[PDB]
Amino acid sequence: MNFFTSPFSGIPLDQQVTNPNIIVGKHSYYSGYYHGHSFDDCVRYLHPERDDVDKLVIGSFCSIGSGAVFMMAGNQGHRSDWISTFPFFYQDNDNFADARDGFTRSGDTIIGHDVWIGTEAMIMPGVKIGHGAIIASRSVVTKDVAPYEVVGSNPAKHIKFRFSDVEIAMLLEMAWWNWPESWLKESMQSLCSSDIEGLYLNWQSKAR
Amino acid sequence: NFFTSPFSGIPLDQQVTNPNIIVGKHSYYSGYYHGHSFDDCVRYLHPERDDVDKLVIGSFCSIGSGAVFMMAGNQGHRSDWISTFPFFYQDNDNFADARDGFTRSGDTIIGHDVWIGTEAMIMPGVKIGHGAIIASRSVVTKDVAPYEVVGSNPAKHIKFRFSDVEIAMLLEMAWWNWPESWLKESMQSLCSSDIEGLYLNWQSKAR
Amino acid sequence: MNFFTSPFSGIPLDQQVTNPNIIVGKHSYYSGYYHGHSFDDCVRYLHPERDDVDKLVIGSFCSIGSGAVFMMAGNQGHRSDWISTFPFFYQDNDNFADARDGFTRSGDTIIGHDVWIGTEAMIMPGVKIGHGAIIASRSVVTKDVAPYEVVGSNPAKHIKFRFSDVEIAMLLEMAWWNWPESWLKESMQSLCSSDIEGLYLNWQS
Repeated sequence: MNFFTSPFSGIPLDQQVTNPNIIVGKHSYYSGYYHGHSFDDCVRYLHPERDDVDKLVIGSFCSIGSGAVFMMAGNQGHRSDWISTFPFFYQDNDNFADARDGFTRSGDTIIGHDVWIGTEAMIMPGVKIGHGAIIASRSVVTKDVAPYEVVGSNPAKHIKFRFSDVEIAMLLEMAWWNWPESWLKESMQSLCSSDIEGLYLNWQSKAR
Repeated sequence: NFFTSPFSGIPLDQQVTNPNIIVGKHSYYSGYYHGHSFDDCVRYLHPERDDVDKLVIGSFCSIGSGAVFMMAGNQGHRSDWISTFPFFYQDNDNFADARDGFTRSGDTIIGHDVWIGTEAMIMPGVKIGHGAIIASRSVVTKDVAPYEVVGSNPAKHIKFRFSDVEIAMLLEMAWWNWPESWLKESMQSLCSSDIEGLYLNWQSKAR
Repeated sequence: MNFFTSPFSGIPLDQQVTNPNIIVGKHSYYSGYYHGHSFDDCVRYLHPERDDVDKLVIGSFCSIGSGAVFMMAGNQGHRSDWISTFPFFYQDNDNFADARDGFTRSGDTIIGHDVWIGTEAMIMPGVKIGHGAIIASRSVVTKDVAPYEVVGSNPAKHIKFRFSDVEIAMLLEMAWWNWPESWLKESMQSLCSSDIEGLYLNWQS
């Protein structure tokens, strides 16, 4: 059947994540009706018992679309630089006895705060995505994405920045995702507008 | 699974249930490899609301397995707002003053005799002209002209199916709208490359 | 329910293929947990009962990622060069009675030995993939692929070769996938190395 009761249903990640190697912030939600499973099965090949593997970290206030894929397990035992990509070490067969372990880690996959990931996007092992970034639907993200950068395609590539450099710097500095709730609640209208600078000047006089 | 076999292609009008999905006759979906009927091809389309973007598909379309039609516009996310988090749609009292981020994209309109390859994705608001071909796994972000072939992600121009004049002749004769009797009689001609023939034959019958 | 018991489960192809028109070499495996189904449903539209359709041939020691797609049945009855792409012939309506059969074969799909196919890659009908090739995840493979070539993207495009032209000459020549299993057992450390030249010299003498 289905983890989700409605197409329009978006459940917070911190109510469906079971894998100790997945670390999630508040409010970030996964919208998964079209692919059936909860968030855990978005995160592929991530051993939940091992402390020595690439981990997945997701900030707060993320929007994650249906069927998005986060690839873990690094090269999954396959070494293209070796004579064979075939994972002899992992096929239990008396003849593959002296095989070396091909498994190479790629680094953690870190998703910043306020990231919107489109439906069926695929994030490759070890990539870092900056706060406020947008990943177009069906993207295959193979390298790091800068804060507030919009990328898309396969492999994914620069489309544009959401805002000026000044505004990006103002956002990274004010880190509204970390405000007291009180402040957050007060600022809902500004957050639903394009007035980065007015929000910034305001925060400045309250906070500095 | 909703399809009895891999080769099983059921007409859209035998399976659509969403009032906001409008479909021609003959158009079929072969969705065996993705289990669900065609309704679930059409993502985020409210069936009750008369004020949201619609999906309109014409006659004689061939829609491949797990093709996707994205509705609901930006789905409440505003890239030009400070945050794309859809506060207005989240169940939280701290989000009471949020404004509504939803923006419609316009309707998605697929014309007649359009073939859409398996697992291709159609973005909100795109118009795809008559006789167009959308390659498998295409991500269709902009309108497709009549008899155009496009592919890739984002989908880009590959080819036209025919010359400008042939396209014109086909757009004028509009076989998909002929009386049923003419259609049955045109069967061998339609399974042919002979635009000019059929066109001249049509002219003497219809003008 | 799911064919595979764990995400880390990889079942050999030869233990899960029931379709006579799929020919699979030894040790090749499909790691299919995330798409639930056995390999048979990776292979799309291959009529099991007939001998006049395109077939799938896969070499030994291949590694196939979850949800890889092998498109069979050529043009599926749709003729872009014809007036309509609508498959009249294949639909039941008395009005389509005199339709011509639009089906056309594409040739076999042939994956060589030692091929790694990334998750959710799509191999188009009739393509040939050379030994030791790597197909990136989400590739849409519309053209043939050279031995030891790495491709990715949609449509797939040349990224690079894994080895020099000489080293590729040597591997094609020594074809270690055909060695008796006894030899392989002695060669494991060499196969988990970048030493093509070393093993080559070891093979001839």
